[PDB]
Amino acid sequence: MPRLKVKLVKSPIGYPKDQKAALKALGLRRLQQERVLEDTPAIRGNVEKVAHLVRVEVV
Amino acid sequence: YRLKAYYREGEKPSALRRAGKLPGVMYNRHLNRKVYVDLVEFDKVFRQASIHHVIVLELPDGQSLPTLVRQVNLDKRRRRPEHVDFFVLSDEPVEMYVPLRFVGTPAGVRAGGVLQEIHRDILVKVSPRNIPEFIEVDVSGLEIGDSLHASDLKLPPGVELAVSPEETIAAVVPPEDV
Amino acid sequence: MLMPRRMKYRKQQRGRLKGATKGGDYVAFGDYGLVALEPAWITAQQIEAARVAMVRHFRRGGKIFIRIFPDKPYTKKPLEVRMGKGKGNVEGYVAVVKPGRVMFEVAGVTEEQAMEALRIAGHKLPIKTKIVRRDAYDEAQ
Amino acid sequence: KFRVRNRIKRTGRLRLSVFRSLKHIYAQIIDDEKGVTLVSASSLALKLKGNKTEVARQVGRALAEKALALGIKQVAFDRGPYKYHGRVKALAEGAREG
Amino acid sequence: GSTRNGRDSQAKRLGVKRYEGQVVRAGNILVRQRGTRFKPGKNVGMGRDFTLFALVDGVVEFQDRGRLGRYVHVRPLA
RNA sequence: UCCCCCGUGCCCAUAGCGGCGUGGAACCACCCGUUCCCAUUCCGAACACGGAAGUGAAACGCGCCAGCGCCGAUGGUACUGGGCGGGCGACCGCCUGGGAGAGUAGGUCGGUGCGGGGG
RNA sequence: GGGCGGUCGCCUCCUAAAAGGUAACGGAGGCGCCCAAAGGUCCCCUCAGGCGGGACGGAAAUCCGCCGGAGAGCGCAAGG
RNA sequence: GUGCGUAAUAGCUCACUGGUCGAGUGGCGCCGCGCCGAAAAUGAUCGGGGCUUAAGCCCAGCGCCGAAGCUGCGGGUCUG
RNA sequence: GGUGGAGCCUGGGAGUGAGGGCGCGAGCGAUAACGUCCGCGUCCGAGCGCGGGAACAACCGAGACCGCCAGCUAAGGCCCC
Ligand SMILES: [Mg+2]
Ligand SMILES: [Mg+2]
Ligand SMILES: [Mg+2]
Ligand SMILES: [Mg+2]
Ligand SMILES: [Mg+2]
Ligand SMILES: [Mg+2]
Ligand SMILES: [Mg+2]
Ligand SMILES: [Mg+2]
Ligand SMILES: [Mg+2]
Ligand SMILES: [Mg+2]
Ligand SMILES: [Mg+2]
Ligand SMILES: [Mg+2]
Ligand SMILES: [Mg+2]
Ligand SMILES: [Mg+2]
Ligand SMILES: [Mg+2]
Ligand SMILES: [Mg+2]
Ligand SMILES: [Mg+2]
Ligand SMILES: [Mg+2]
Ligand SMILES: [Mg+2]
Ligand SMILES: [Mg+2]
Ligand SMILES: [Mg+2]
Ligand SMILES: [Mg+2]
Ligand SMILES: [Mg+2]
Repeated sequence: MPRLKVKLVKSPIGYPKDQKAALKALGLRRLQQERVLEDTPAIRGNVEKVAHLVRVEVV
Repeated sequence: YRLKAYYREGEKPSALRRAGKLPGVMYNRHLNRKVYVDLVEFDKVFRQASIHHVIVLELPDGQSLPTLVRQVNLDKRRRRPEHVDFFVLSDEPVEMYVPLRFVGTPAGVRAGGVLQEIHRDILVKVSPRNIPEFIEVDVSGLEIGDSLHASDLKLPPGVELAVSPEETIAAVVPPEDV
Repeated sequence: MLMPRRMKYRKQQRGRLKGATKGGDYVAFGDYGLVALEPAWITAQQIEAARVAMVRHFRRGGKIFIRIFPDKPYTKKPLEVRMGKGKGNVEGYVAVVKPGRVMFEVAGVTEEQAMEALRIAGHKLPIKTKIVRRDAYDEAQ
Repeated sequence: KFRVRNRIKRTGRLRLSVFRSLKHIYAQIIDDEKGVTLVSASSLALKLKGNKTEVARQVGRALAEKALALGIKQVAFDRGPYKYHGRVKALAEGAREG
Repeated sequence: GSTRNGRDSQAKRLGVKRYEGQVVRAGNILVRQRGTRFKPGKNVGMGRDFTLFALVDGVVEFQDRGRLGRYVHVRPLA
């Protein structure tokens, strides 16, 4: 099963409540923060919404 | 007449139409195949090759498609075509709009109007063998008051007539005096 | 000038000027056309000043075609009046136009005279309005 | 385009349909929003009697005993094209009771 | 030179209050409507101001299909 | 295990409209009367009742005709969440998804349940 | 800005950004009522217009036939 | 009859063309950067000095500088 | 799916009810205002703590627990200050 890792490269300062309150769904809070993630379409659906703030790699 | 063709497989084509390659599609009864043609070839032949002429389309399968135009989408603040719908003709009396024109003295040339209502000569359906290139309409004496066309003397040679209406046709308008 | 004789309501809004054309690019009446390129308004004084500049220019032949109609009342308050207290009075009806819409269409005028006449009436308008001729770009099938 | 449509209300969800032709009558009992005819009794399909308004008593007893034979009691009655006059098909068994 | 007309009514605040796929009780208003945009189906009752409500409880369903108006169907659970 | 017709339905104009056929042994309609139960701001036209000698003209079903009407595909933009820029402004450009309304091809004059009658 | 003028409550449409709400001395209008029937139930009928006519008749009174599926009407402004 | 010139004349140049020459020549439709349009009140300037195959403008590429952001380490507090 | 200074219920306790800028959808204005009034979001207010934009709250990056003569970067630049 493919895993998922993102790195936050741009802060949600200047971005709406469905961005700053969308990074709380993943639990990352700062720049250069990364974590392994499941391949669920809910988390993917968050990833294409905050895709302009993080970089995406598949583990 | 004698225009090249290619294939499309669900591309970008807003990015493909930058170098003069506008997309297209052709059909007669089925096979809605997506193509793209060249803009200076299609524009250059499309200068004089109007709706009445059967524009034939070479294809990489070796077939020559007897197509025509359905619509040219104007770019509407750029005056350009986005997408041109081709129409292959098959063994069927297909619909044609032929740009007929007017010859002769319009209304006694000094006392002449404008005769501007061209309107692409509303509709004539035709078999693929009896399809015309030019049909002539004269304007022999048609002065300002009487002598209008009214599509009653609208019997073309052969195939076919106008199907339902007889109402849209050119007329004579007064000039603009000072 | 000219004005619509009947209205449902007297005053109305302004809105925006976005959108491409919403119809009015193919000529279909005359052999030439004065087509606009920038979004602005067309007052009835701009209609009259461009319409007189045709019939005074070319004579004895050529019917002029206008495809613009002012249905938008330009609302302006009187001078030296503070803000509020309702809308202003109606002075002249304006016509909203979009870029790439053909406004003025000459009829029965040749090339070297219609380029000149549309060039004279082009300076009466605050819009960059280029001149297009009768091409094969109709909407026929 | 004449129609009265007393069949449009349908508060009671189980009706007895009546058709009166100019020769004879026939009647059904329908179950609504399902489209299944449960029981019916038709003149000239069982050919009971010649006079058309004397049919209503024998088809009332016949459709009543076939309705109780099929075990349905709470029924209703339509009046689509026709007045409640002339033929009545009055009964005393089953919950129509008219 | 004054203001001719600057008053406006308070909104009565109509609208669809219970969409389909929602479990309801007996008595819930399915839609607050001005005119009868929705026609009663099974277990649906109208009132004075064309307001239709549920007669029983269950999963509600719309659009049995048209040609007479939009339909509301309070369907019971079995 | 099938065709025709009659009731009652679901699809909601691809079901209608207009024209051309066709059917009564078999239902249904038309018809002949009103004598009573019934009725009409007036009249058996529509409800109601005896029928049924004559009929399918009308209406009603089935079949045909695309023009009348309707439905209407692939592309192509308009538009727009979201992101990135330009213009002094009026307002535009790119990427990522989504994706119309007209118009064109084409389709249609029906599809499918339940219960009865006849062969 | 205050004064002068206008308004103070309720209803309808838009502004109002396709759930609801949403302002301005923003635009267009109404109300301080009325019906023993203009109410309930039951039973019949489908409107306004256009065409062909009439005995007066405005081109509108009343009558017949066809087309007309809701452009009439629903006490009162507007919406459904 | 292309423009003058004459009250009109006359006349000068011609649109059209013959050569001894000479290998390229005009009308356009887009497109990038430019020029004029562009004159206000204490001293002028893009931050300044300066900058022309750039120290501007368009498409690129490899590096570097660049925060109290993140990590390297130490210390304190709060919650679980 | 989502264990987060997330939510839900009760009780105690204040403050606020002059807001403003920016982008979009709008009205009035003149498609004028660093003009007035709404909505969708952000920021300032309360982050005049930091870097860039010469200087400047809302233009961009970034959310300052403290310390180090350590690195990597965001916006912006690499002729000299
Ligand atoms: Mg920011
Ligand atoms: Mg009917
Ligand atoms: Mg009725
Ligand atoms: Mg009836
Ligand atoms: Mg301006
Ligand atoms: Mg709303
Ligand atoms: Mg909204
Ligand atoms: Mg009533
Ligand atoms: Mg270089
Ligand atoms: Mg930190
Ligand atoms: Mg530490
Ligand atoms: Mg909190
Ligand atoms: Mg207050
Ligand atoms: Mg306040
Ligand atoms: Mg505010
Ligand atoms: Mg402000
Ligand atoms: Mg402003
Ligand atoms: Mg803050
Ligand atoms: Mg300071
Ligand atoms: Mg700074
Ligand atoms: Mg700050
Ligand atoms: Mg911190
Ligand atoms: Mg570095």
